[PDB]
Amino acid sequence: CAAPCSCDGDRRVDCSGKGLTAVPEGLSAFTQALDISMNNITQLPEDAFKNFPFLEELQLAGNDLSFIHPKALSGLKELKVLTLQNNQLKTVPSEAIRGLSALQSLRLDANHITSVPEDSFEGLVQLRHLWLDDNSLTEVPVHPLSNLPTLQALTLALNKISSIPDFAFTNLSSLVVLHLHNNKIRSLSQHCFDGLDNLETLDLNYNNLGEFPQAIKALPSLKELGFHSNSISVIPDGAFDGNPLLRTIHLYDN
Amino acid sequence: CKGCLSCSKDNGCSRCQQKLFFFLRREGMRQYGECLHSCPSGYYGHRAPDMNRCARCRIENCDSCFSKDFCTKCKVGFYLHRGRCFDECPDGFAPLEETMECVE
Ligand SMILES: *[C@@H]1O[C@H](CO)[C@@H](O)[C@H](O)[C@H]1NC(C)=O
Ligand SMILES: *[C@@H]1O[C@H](CO)[C@@H](O)[C@H](O)[C@H]1NC(C)=O
Repeated sequence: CAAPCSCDGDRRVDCSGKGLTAVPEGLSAFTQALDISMNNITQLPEDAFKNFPFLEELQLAGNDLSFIHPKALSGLKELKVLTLQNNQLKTVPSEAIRGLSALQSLRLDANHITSVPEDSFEGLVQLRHLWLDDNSLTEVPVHPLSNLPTLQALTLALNKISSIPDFAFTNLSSLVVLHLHNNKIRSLSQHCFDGLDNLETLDLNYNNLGEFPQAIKALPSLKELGFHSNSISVIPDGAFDGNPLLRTIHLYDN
Repeated sequence: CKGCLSCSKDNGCSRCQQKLFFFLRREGMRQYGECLHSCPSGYYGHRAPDMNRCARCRIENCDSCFSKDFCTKCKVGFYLHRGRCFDECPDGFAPLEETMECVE
């Protein structure tokens, strides 16, 4: 257990707020949990994590990370959870995360992402929860999304999206929870939601919807549909025949 | 008083930074705000344009939840199935102890 990192008997190491400007060394490779949150790691050099092949959960919350080397996280086959929230990333590090086959949960919220390369998320066959909150996205990344056949929960709140084209989520047959609140959506194509046959919770708070989204007629397992605080004015007759399992509806403040 | 726009001694933090979670901690009678980069166990970070706040994981048998009802990992004795906690793996599914979650 090298200073200033505080470890425990479960190979879990915490180095939060130690002011480190680079990855600390002198740590056992057996460590699985590693946290460098609230630190000053401005950048990540090449293969900076070669010493930790037994890493399962890695946290980099609020470290002011800017640039990741393409081979920075090579050989992290045992990685399950990776968090990079609240940093200075502008584009998704597609090259960095190419080889993380066993990655399960990926956080990306609170960064300054504005676009995503098409080739991102390739080979991420174990992804289950993906965050994308608090970015400057202006359209849903359909093509990168299609490479996630095992997703379960995807959130895109507080982005700057405006509309969702048809079949934008056609490949996420395993999706369960989708979030889009506080976005700037105002139009939704008729088949935009087709394929989400396992969707359960669709959240659409704080949008500019002026017409009812008949696209929701393709959610056989919908249970919560909250689109309150919108510009909705009319609910047509029989606008819910595709959701025979609804539990609650948030349409107040409309 | 870390990462706090306006910290008062009696009430702790009262306005977290722009990209930070405002969380209320109960201890004895003392209750005071805090700023964290990620909400603790039993809470799910709910984002907002004014202030981002943590809320209790309403789903039972949960220790860490991604949203108000989707649990990333349940407590012991309950396998994970589509983010929901079940003691047994239902039909079409079998228990898998190595990761403690329901597999096909
Ligand atoms: C972080 O590291 C950079 C590069 O060395 C330095 O310029 C900056 O002052 C550091 N910030 C803090 C808060 O230590
Ligand atoms: C998955 O995406 C690919 C690439 O667009 C597409 O060919 C395929 O039909 C999709 N699978 C579906 C929609 O089930």
